[PDB]
Amino acid sequence: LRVMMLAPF
Amino acid sequence: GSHSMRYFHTSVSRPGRGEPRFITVGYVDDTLFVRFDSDAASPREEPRAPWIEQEGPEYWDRETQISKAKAQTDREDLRTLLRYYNQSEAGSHTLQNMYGCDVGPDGRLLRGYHQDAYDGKDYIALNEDLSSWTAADTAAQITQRKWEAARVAEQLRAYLEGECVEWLRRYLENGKETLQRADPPKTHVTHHPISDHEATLRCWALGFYPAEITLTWQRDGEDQTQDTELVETRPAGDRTFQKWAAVVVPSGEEQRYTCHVQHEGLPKPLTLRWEP
Amino acid sequence: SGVTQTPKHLITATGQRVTLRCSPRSGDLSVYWYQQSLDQGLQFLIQYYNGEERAKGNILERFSAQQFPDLHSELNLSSLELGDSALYFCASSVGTYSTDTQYFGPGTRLTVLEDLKNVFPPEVAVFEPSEAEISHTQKATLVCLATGFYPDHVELSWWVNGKEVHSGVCTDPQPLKEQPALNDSRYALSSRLRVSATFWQNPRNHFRCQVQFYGLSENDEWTQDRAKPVTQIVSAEAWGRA
Amino acid sequence: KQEVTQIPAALSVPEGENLVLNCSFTDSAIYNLQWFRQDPGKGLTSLLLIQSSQREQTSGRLNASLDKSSGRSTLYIAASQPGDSATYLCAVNSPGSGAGSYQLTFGKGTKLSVIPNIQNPDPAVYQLRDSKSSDKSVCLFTDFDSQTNVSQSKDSDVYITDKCVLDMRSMDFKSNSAVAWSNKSDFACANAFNNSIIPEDTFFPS
Amino acid sequence: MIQRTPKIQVYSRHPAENGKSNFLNCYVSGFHPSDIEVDLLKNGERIEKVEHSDLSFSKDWSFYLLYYTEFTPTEKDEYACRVNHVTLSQPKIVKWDRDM
Repeated sequence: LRVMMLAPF
Repeated sequence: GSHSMRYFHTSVSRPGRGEPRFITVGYVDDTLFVRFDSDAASPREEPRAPWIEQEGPEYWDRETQISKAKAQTDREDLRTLLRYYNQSEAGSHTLQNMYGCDVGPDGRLLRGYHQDAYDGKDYIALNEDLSSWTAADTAAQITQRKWEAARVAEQLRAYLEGECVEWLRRYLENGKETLQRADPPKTHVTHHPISDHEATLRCWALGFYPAEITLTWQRDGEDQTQDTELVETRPAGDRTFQKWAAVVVPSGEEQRYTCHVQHEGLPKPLTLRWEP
Repeated sequence: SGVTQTPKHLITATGQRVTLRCSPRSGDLSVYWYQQSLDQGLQFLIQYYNGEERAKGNILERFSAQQFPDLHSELNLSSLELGDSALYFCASSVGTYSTDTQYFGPGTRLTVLEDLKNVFPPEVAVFEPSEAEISHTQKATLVCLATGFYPDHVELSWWVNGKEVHSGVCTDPQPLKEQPALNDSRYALSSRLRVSATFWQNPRNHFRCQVQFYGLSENDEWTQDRAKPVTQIVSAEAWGRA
Repeated sequence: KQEVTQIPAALSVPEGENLVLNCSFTDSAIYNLQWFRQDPGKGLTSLLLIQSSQREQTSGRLNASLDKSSGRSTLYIAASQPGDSATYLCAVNSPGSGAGSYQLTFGKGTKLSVIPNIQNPDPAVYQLRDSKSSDKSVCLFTDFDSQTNVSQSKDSDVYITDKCVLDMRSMDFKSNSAVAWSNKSDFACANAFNNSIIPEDTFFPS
Repeated sequence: MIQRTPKIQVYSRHPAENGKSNFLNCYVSGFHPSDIEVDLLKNGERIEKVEHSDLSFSKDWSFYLLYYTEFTPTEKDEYACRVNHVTLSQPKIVKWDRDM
């Protein structure tokens, strides 16, 4: 199961 | 026993040629079970092991959107890194990301992972305490302050502590017939003459899973590791692995040499000899 | 620093166009627009980040938005319909993180009407406490009544001796209709100010009920005899009684 | 396809008692779940943020839980104070149509009312005169317990607003009140509150 | 930019036997950047329908790929793997040794 995350640099 | 789940990501930019190439793969131990390629006609996460195909459609949609969203975030991150490092939009650059969890023999969390590399060098990595970051340079510290402000580590810690372990245990039970049933190596020893005075004793280990294995030559119960030509473990192409170790023995001394094979699928460490 | 939105209220006719302004918080590069109607609740419209449109919901093509260089945002609602009457909120976050919070402004309440002849300001009255209430209890309850106004964009505030007071104040949460079966019927709103009897029986205390009414703006023409029902303050007052 | 549902649409709890607010959503793939407070006149304020993989989050008297598998969330407020009166909104952040997109989806909310403890009530119906009129009067039902359900006008010529709490902070005196008025000549304050269940021990002055 | 030279291994999935269908593997690893040209050769000619695994990397971020096709080895047919990479002055050819 992949993680759900949007974390732009 | 000890097990792991990992997700690998690679984004490579091709300016002027179009969108960056994005490829992500998932691994339980040494078994690839999911993949997503941006150059694939099917723009979806594909199954790569049989035990993941029992997952319903809701699962395959979620993994596809996450992969697509990671492709878009990497696209933006590459442009962001050009700004942080003051690089031209003409060169091609690489963004890699790895995350996952190790579990011990009791199924509890051993270690949580999340790290990013830019052009092959470490960029930013979550520490073992899952509550702090290691940044490679000042450019990565820009990202770190933003991730600290946005509480990125709190979500990663929750995933690594919960969903990552719980779903790795789920995969291990569903694919127990392969993930927890080690494949013993089929082994043999070959003899290859070099001169009229010497020859090569090559010890083979084939079809074994997982990849961890120890091939060692011994002359009369003495380690010949110093003079063993040992090849890196390699995939056979059918989810198993291969390896071999060779020694140069004097002609007529072959029976003094023994190949010892250690592997979790072997109920007893093998001791092979040249058999003509 | 918080999210600011202008104007606070908007009452205009169908087919008109309005523009809603928003200033995000300092440091926030992304702006969000939401529509909170009675029929659908809070609904996502559009998201901009550093001038560029990032996300879009079920926004109509007659609804346009923009984020400017200063990060402030504008929402243009054209060809207005009755269904566009809603509370339009603006939000902003630091970036595009899935892990952090969006911060909201106070919103812009928009009212769209078929005809603007139903627009009237309120008529405000102040009612002095019953002397029976002053003997039974030693307390004095004033009652303010704002009547005959439409639409229901009103803010009632009590002012004692020139300062607004909130202790001992209760205002109804929603105006009630005078003709309940009519959707363009006038509204009425009541409010109570309870003080101590000794405080009311001191004639040097000034009590004022102030209703801020929001009506028609400059973007609406007025071709009628009745004074143009614009945004205005209508007040009633009373002093103490020995 | 993401839709958020909250039960109940409105709730009235006694002051001091713990409460629970429910929420459910249709799509288990979410980025985060939030509980908001919306106050009329003011805007929205995020009270709690639960990450995608968290189970609970705590802030003072607030405790929220997340169960993505069942798509449900619960906000627990301990020691309900009158200041907790607001509409509580349940929001989920989940992907949108585009890759990398996200959006808040909101439930219709739960209007929470924390009725204060009305000990020693003194129900009465007073009549008030207009400061600029002698023929204009209003009827005031005040100081009844919060159990009394007031009802709207018996005749369309009359207008009755429902109950409402005022807090005289200086002497810690909170009281219920409702006003009624009409243009009718025979508009007596006795017949004004004649459709509502008025307590019999109600002081009806001259 | 860090650049790393590929390590090349040419081998068969099963112990080769003349006339028996098999798979010719070319396992390249330890290289960076990811883009790489890998061809399988039969008597110096470019083999068509060569498949390759999905790109992955190691702890040190070095990539690895497996290229493979279905082949049938004979006594006479010489098989090889041709790899070209930015870190190479010219393509590197590794002949298949059935003993390795």
